[PDB]
Formats: sequence, structure tokens, C-alpha cells
Amino acid sequence: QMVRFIRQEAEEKANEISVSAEEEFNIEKLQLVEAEKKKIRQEYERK
Amino acid sequence: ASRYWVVSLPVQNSAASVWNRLQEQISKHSFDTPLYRFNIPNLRVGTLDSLLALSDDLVKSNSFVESVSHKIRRQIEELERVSGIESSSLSVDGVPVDTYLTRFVWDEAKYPTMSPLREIVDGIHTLVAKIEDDLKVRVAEYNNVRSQLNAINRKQSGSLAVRDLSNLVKLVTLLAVVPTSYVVPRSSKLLYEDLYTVTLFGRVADNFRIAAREKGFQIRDFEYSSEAQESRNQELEKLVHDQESLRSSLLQWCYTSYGEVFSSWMHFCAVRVFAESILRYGLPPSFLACVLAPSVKGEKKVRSILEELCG
Repeated sequence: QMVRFIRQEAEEKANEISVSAEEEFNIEKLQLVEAEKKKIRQEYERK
Repeated sequence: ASRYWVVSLPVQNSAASVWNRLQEQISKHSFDTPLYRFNIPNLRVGTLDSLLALSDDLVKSNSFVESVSHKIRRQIEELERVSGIESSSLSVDGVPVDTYLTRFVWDEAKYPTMSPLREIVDGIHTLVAKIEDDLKVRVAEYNNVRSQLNAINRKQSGSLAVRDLSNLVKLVTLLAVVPTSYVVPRSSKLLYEDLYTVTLFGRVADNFRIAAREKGFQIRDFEYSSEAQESRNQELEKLVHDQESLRSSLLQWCYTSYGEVFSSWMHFCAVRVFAESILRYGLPPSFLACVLAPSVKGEKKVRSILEELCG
């Protein structure tokens, strides 16, 4: 009966991994969307 | 084997009917004594001090000969496959015991130098020591082979405390429990019989633990793959075969070295003939004694004959 439960456990592990990846995805996106007001002070403000 | 059994009598102290009768036509024929000898003097002999030094070193020479004899009789025979070298195969100085003891031809240039034997005796002793060292090397090789023998095959034949992978069934583990229903697919039966297998499954540890060690008698773990056990058994068989071959082929070389040691002992007896001649007669080597392995009655008769030079 736990043969099908193995699939459920694998699905739960994959869902947890995907949830962690998505949670870090917002931070990764904000790492570039934000703080570029500082990097533009060197990329173009130097000009 | 047999220790030294040579008689002591110079040329001037022959115990036979005549001085030259020691070799043949002696009264020993009537008593069936196997005594026989043949002269083989060296080129020259040392002085009185040299004779005394040789007599002193004769004790060490006899000790070395005894050590070689003990090694040859023990290492070869104990292997139960090296004692195949008979008297002819182990002939001393190229002649069997019938002829080796009847002559001193071993005094040729092989072990000694066919020269004043004061240092030639030491040289022959060193050669015999080298031969004994080779025999000891062969014995050590035989011991290492026996260490290779009694290998992993000495363990149990599977489904037991040791080497149980040979009887493995190859979520499950090698249990072989010698004298279950749950969510897990416990409806199974492994091939772990050399023993018995029980219903178990890795999906839920309840059935697996119950079958393995939970109740009754705990099972014995073993390697999962029987290929490793088969390889270990094959290696053990190969090591046993190699040990047997060494006891039959390398120990055949050991038996050849034992025959060489017998030749060295014949040379030592030839030297001891001249040593006794110097001790109880003049310096030049000349002896009329004999070397054999007679019975008690024959030795007593020889002593009665030679009582003119008793100790």
C-alpha cells in the first residue's frame, strides 16, 4: 500500500524544493530590480 | 632424520683384519656391518696449532650440520608433500647413501678448495650455511603460503555468522534468521536459504524489523552482493592451491636443497675423517675408519675390535 505512498513522498519533496526555489526567486529578482540605483552611481554617474 | 654416526679411526688405527682391510674383506662382513669407506686425502694439512683450531671448529661444524639436518627433516616432512626426494634424489655428493658413505669424494673442489683445509673447512661450512639459509627461505615461503591457506573459506558456508553472503538471496537485507501484515508489501519470500526467509518489506519498518530481529532470535547480517563472497571463496581456493603447489613444487626445491645439504654433510664427514686422523695420528690426512648406521651389536663388535684405540 506504501508503493503509491512513495510517489506521494516524492511529490511532496519536489513541491517543497519548488516552493523554496520560488521563495528565493523573488529575492533573486529583487537583487537586480533593486540596488541598481547604487550600481548606476558607478556605471553611468562616473560619466 | 639421522644424526652423525661415523666412526673415528686414523689410517694407523684400522680396526679391520688388515690396515687396508677397512674398505673390504674385514670381519664386519661376518657381522653384516654396513661400514664402508674410501680414502680421499687433501693436498696438505696444517700445523699442530692449525690442527687444534680445526678440532675446536669441528664442534661448530657439527652443530651447523645438525641444524641443517633438523631443518631438512622438519620443514620438508611437515609439508606432507616435500618428502618425495628419496636417497637417490637426495644423493650426497652425487652418490646414494650406499656409495656416499663408502667414499669421501665430496672433498673435491665443490665445497672445499682441494688444498690445505684449515680455511677450506670454514669455506665449506659457509657454503653449507648458505644452503641452509636457502632452505630456511623456502620454509618461510611455505609458511607464508600456509598463511594464504586457511583463507576466508575457513568461515561458515553461508546463512551463518561469517561468510553468509554466499547464501544470500541475491528494501530488504540479508537476514537468514535460523530457528508481518502491514501497509508495506510484506507478501514476499526471499531466497536466503543456505536457513529460512520471512515476510518483510522496506516500505514500512514494522514488518522488516519483525522478520529480521524484533522478536524470537535475532538474524545475522551479511553482505548484500554474493559476488564479493564468490570472489573471496575463489581467492581462498586459489591461495590453497598455491600453498599446495609450493608444498609440492617450491618444497620440491626445498627437498633439492636438502639433498645439497646432505652432500655438504658428506663433505663435512670427509673433513672430519682428516680431523680425526690429525687428532689421533700424524698431521697428513690419512684415515682408515668407516661411516655407516649399524645396529647396536655391530657397533659393539667394532668397539671390541678397536679397543686398542678406545676413548
